[PDB]
Amino acid sequence: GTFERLLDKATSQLLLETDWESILQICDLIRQGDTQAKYAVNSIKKKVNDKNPHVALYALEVMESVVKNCGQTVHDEVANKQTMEELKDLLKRQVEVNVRNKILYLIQAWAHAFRNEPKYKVVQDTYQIMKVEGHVFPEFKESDAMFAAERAPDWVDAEECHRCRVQFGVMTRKHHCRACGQIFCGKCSSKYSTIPKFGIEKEVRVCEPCYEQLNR
Ligand SMILES: [Zn+2]
Ligand SMILES: [Zn+2]
Repeated sequence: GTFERLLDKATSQLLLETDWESILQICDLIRQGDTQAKYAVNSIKKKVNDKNPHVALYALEVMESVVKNCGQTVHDEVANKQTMEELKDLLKRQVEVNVRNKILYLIQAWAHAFRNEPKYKVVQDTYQIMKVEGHVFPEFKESDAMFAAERAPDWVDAEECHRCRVQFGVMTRKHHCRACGQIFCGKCSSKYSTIPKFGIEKEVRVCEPCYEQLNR
């Protein structure tokens, strides 16, 4: 029950300012895998759509933080067509300027944050649409779009290659994919890539599926 208690606490109409303690605990729960991102983001979205603009604004601040801090598992839940449509709709019916302004702030911030990720293009597409419709965005600060690097996965040991199942031995050395942490023979891990999301800016060994996910 902790995620839910905290979300309630963070979006209380009693608050005079952002409850950073509760927000950062919510971020930690998602990063640690204690709370699933889809459920978390769905729960926050329910609050974003509240008729009370204080609740909606506080919920948008929770959304801002989970996106900034929680990595791809959360980005997958916001940088999609369903969410962009819901925010376009919300922005169109919202009569409260601070909620409106925050939606614009976030769309702009995310569109810049996601500029290297083709799977997330719908956010930049939505930004451009909104500008054509006449929305005046707040001035952009680089700081808005600077997200926390994610933690690279721990490496797995095993007796055989994760892909081809060859047995490791003297003539078949163990290697690891830096992107997923699984264990491979050399034949199955002969690709090299940067991994920006983990702050890896040198080309490091990856498996073939990770290589293709990374080099779209
Ligand atoms: Zn192999
Ligand atoms: Zn991999």
